Amino acid sequence: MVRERTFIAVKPDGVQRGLIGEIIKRFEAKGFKLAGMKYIQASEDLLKQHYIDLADKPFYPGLCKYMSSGPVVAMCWEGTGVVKTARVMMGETRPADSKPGTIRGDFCIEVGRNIIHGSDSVESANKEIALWFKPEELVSWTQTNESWIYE
Amino acid sequence: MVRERTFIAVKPDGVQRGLIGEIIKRFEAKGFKLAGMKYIQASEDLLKQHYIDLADKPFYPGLCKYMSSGPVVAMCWEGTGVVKTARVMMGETRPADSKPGTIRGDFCIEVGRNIIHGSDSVESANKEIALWFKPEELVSWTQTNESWIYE
Amino acid sequence: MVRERTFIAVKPDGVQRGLIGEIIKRFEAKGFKLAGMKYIQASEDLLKQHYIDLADKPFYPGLCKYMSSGPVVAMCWEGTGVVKTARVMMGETRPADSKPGTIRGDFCIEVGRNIIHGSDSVESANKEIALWFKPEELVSWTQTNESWIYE
Amino acid sequence: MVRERTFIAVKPDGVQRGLIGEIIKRFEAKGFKLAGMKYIQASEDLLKQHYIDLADKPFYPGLCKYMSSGPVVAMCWEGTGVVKTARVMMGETRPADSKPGTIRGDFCIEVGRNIIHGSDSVESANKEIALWFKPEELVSWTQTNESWIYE
Amino acid sequence: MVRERTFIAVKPDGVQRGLIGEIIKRFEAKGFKLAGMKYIQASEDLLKQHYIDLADKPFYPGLCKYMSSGPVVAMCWEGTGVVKTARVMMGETRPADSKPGTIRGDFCIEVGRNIIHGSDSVESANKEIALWFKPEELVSWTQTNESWIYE
Amino acid sequence: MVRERTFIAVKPDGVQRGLIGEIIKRFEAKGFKLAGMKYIQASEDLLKQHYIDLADKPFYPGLCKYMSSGPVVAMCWEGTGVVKTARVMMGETRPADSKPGTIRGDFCIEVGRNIIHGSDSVESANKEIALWFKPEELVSWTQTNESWIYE
Ligand SMILES: Nc1ccn([C@H]2C[C@H](O)[C@@H](COP(=O)(O)OP(=O)(O)O)O2)c(=O)n1
Ligand SMILES: Nc1ccn([C@H]2C[C@H](O)[C@@H](COP(=O)(O)OP(=O)(O)O)O2)c(=O)n1
Ligand SMILES: Nc1ccn([C@H]2C[C@H](O)[C@@H](COP(=O)(O)OP(=O)(O)O)O2)c(=O)n1
Ligand SMILES: Nc1ccn([C@H]2C[C@H](O)[C@@H](COP(=O)(O)OP(=O)(O)O)O2)c(=O)n1
Ligand SMILES: Nc1ccn([C@H]2C[C@H](O)[C@@H](COP(=O)(O)OP(=O)(O)O)O2)c(=O)n1
Ligand SMILES: Nc1ccn([C@H]2C[C@H](O)[C@@H](COP(=O)(O)OP(=O)(O)O)O2)c(=O)n1
Ligand SMILES: [Mg+2]
Ligand SMILES: [Mg+2]
Ligand SMILES: [Mg+2]
Ligand SMILES: [Mg+2]
Ligand SMILES: [Mg+2]
Ligand SMILES: [Mg+2]
Repeated sequence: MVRERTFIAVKPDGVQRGLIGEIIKRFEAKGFKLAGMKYIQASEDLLKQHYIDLADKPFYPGLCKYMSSGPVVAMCWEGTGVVKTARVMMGETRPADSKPGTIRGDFCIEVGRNIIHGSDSVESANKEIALWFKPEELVSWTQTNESWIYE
Repeated sequence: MVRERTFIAVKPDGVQRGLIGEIIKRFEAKGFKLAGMKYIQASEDLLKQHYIDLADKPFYPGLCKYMSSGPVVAMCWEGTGVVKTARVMMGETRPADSKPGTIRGDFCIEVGRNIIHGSDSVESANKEIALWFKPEELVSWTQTNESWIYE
Repeated sequence: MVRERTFIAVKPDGVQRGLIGEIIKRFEAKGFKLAGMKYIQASEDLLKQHYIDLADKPFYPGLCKYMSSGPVVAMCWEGTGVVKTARVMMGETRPADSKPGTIRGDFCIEVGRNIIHGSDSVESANKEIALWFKPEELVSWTQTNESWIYE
Repeated sequence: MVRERTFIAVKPDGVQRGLIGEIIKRFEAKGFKLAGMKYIQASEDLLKQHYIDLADKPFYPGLCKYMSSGPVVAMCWEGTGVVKTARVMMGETRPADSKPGTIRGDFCIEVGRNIIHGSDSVESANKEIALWFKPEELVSWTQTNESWIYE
Repeated sequence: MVRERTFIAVKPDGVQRGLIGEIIKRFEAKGFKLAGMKYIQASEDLLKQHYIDLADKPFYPGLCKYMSSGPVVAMCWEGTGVVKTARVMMGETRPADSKPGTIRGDFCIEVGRNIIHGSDSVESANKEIALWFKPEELVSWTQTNESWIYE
Repeated sequence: MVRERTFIAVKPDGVQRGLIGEIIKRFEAKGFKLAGMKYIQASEDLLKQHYIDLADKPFYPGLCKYMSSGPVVAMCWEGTGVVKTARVMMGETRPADSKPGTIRGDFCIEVGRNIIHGSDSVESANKEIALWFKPEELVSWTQTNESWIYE
């Protein structure tokens, strides 16, 4: 009944370049179930927490201001192996390492403008989802076509 | 810098059939700016207020229950003439009267399953937005290609 | 529950120009149910029966030999009012009079090369369906998302 | 000139999820020639022959009843090396191991719901083509753009 | 053999918004034959001539500077009724009067940013094509699929 | 403001099969900037120079005749790492080795009919561009969304 969930974000360059629908469409088409979504400009402090494990890296300060400089689409998607499979659908961290067919492969060039975020582990997803959504903002429901996706 | 706003919601049949990205895509491709978005299963009572001008019609009670029976994507879109243009993009109330190229025209058959809602006038839009969004949930921002959409 | 049915054929120019998938895609997206499909080079005699009401016309003989000069995709699609709605989805008899968004409007130019056929009435459909399919070749099944297409 | 042929089936979850057009679209775009197609709910016995080499496996019985529980699109596609290339276009047996850009990679999640079938060898194809189609149901024709696909 | 031709331009907002391929794709898909194409930033003087019949209108001076302020895709397309049919595919002069499914209907809001140009008559097309292409820059050739488009 | 350039040409089979918009679309969606474009049927001798490093190989004479036998779209695309990334987007020299998601992977079958050309290195690109474009035919301009592609 209840399956694995991950945190997915359309970054500000994704919003600005008009790729929200294209990204959602790819996840709907794959078979994953939307559990949460909101549209916000988050605080620099929230992003500092979101990327807390990278607080060490040189790019960290600039990253968090950039990721809070504009609206992002915050999402929670549900389905078997969704944390890892979402990463595959995105490509690699660097669009230059990303295959055609992937989101970053089809749409971006630079690492600092790679339009999308996804949790790198189940445990990360739990933190990120909790950081971005209140429990009551998460919708539990049953997709009608579930039995043609999961046996 | 602030333009006309309208309320667009993807209905529970739209969500169920994996048409969220597809609908958002069409509004992005048209040139409109996403101003608000959230994902909820709303109360039957919320839907009663949304459709208050229809409380007399026979189909009303069922409509409000169906429109609250599963999650919906609630959106606010912004741009010159967006209220009327969104209606044009949806088609008619009856999918049977909707032309190919329109959202209802391309994707559905029955009036009771017409996948999308849109405000029918500026005054309706203001009411509907205030009902589904909190003021702080409407995002103020500048799209970079705006000068290629508006002269 | 068996609903209205109509006969749709991908014409030889449709097959030759690689539009079979695109055409089927449009009917699936619309919500209609594929009830029958086969792939044949039909006899000149079958086509002469199929186009019997136009046997008077000067274009008739060339028409009947052309529609039997190559493989066609024979289909039966099912859904409420599928007969009339399919016509709307196709456009007009002449591509020149078909709107963008419709199949003939989007994909072709001449009346003699208008890639698709559809029944013009419930009774034309019954006769044509009967002409191209044996009863057992019409498949009875339930699409799972039916309750999100029909109320 | 008749070239290599392979057997492709849209599985019941493919039919149910509205992916028939999308799948055919991919093979037409690739350059392959549709040589055969029919739409059936095949017998459990036919499927037991079709999956004969896996009759040992624990998943086999459920597999054979599931693949005969609903309509499938049976196809024969023709083109050089069509057998192996179709497999590449499908992805791997498990959707989880299939890359984005492939059919199972783009559209599904579980191995038991992997929407499409294709022959794994020239000889598997000959046997399967023979199993699902009567000889006369395989159509001989020349696609006009052949000289732009094959040198 | 030789069919009607018209002048089509992707305006600077079309180039800037990444819609070149989308527009060409629509004309290739319709069946028209590409006879000429070049990518240039034209002089204000050339545009003054291009729009010479509107030299009277208040918007004329600004129009010609805007249409020469950046690269445009200049094209010549060939096919029956292509002058008039190209106009239909574009929509109306005002995107607000344009239907969904049309280029302007799907993609624009304002009259001053309506991304595409097309000749309004056969006689205009002759002038515009001649203005934008040297005779040797026009390619006469035969599309292989012509006999499936024109009988 | 001036980035790496590469030469991309849509081959005569690409033109013939209506893949021009489709290819241009993929380069626009990726983030690259169109720097040059023209549409020609080039001389056999021009193609001999284009492929000069291959004059020894057996397939060379036929290749140069085929590559000059119909019109081609000649293009110059600009962006960080565009030379290598364009190759990635095309796939391998043999479509048989090209993955789904790539241009050759999605659209063709044989090595002699592989619809697109791309420079294999910066030095090859410089030579090829100088051969197919005059200096003044390369357009200098600023894309508005560049700051969403490059940080
Ligand atoms: N040199 C770098 C590396 C990463 N970034 C950005 C872009 C990355 O998506 C975020 C987070 O990097 P991370 O190591 O977590 O990689 P993923 O996004 O999870 O694939 O930081 C950057 O701006 N410059
Ligand atoms: N005969 C009818 C008419 C409307 N409905 C439903 C479906 C409609 O989309 C909603 C809203 O009715 P309304 O008149 O506001 O029409 P729109 O949705 O704005 O196009 O009511 C119905 O179920 N049966
Ligand atoms: N003047 C004409 C009229 C019809 N045809 C062809 C093209 C049409 O699709 C078929 C059938 O004509 P019909 O009147 O039944 O029109 P529909 O196909 O139902 O749209 O014949 C023609 O070639 N020339
Ligand atoms: N462990 C497994 C292996 C296969 N199946 C299903 C799914 C597969 O598509 C069919 C056939 O398996 P097969 O080994 O022939 O793999 P392919 O379909 O040819 O990719 O059986 C399963 O449900 N569980
Ligand atoms: N009020 C207006 C009217 C037209 N324009 C622009 C936009 C139009 O495409 C061009 C030419 O107008 P025209 O009357 O020839 O109409 P078409 O483009 O041929 O449909 O001028 C404008 O910028 N402001
Ligand atoms: N065995 C071969 C190898 C190459 N060709 C053709 C087709 C190739 O695209 C061109 C160019 O050869 P090249 O080694 O430069 O390969 P690329 O096109 O850059 O991928 O030659 C051929 O016809 N037969
Ligand atoms: Mg991370
Ligand atoms: Mg109303
Ligand atoms: Mg008729
Ligand atoms: Mg096998
Ligand atoms: Mg004009
Ligand atoms: Mg080379």
